[PDB]
Amino acid sequence: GALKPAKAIVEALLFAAGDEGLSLSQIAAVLEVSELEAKAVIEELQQDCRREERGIQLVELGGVFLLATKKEHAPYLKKLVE
Amino acid sequence: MGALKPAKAIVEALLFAAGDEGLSLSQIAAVLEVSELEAKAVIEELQQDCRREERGIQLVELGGVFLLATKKEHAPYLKKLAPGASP
Amino acid sequence: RALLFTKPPSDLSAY
Repeated sequence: GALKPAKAIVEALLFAAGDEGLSLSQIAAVLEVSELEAKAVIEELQQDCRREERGIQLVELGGVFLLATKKEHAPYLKKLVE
Repeated sequence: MGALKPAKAIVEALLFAAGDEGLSLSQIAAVLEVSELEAKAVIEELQQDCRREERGIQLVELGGVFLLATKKEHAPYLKKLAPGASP
Repeated sequence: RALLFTKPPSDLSAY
């Protein structure tokens, strides 16, 4: 499974970056791969997160990628501040 | 079609939002409104899921809480890139 | 010194 560890690196990186995320160039730069490659990997991890058993989604806003909670689980997150 | 899939996703979301402080068994079970035994089993499955090679976050336990953290094998990459640290 | 990175808590917000 030749890109599994790569996809894992991307997940790890986005998770640590927080809500400010990371651009394609930063990701491609850390992984030392082309932007086209990084993109393929980012998109595949995005597809994986869209499965129902995942509680986080990967999104693109303002030319950066970031992980965030899925908003369908919001009523449980309210129940956390309380 | 898996009855605890949404339960598992909620646990992931909670821990994700919980951040470096994490959450205890009790806190997690109270939010889901299940028993602690039920919650434990869900947490355990999620922990198993995270152990897969393609996953870069893992579910660890320390200081009485569960929390999400990166895998140590990935540190060389994460160092090229505040954040919160656990060694 | 095995490094594991955590991330800060999310938007506590209103919720």
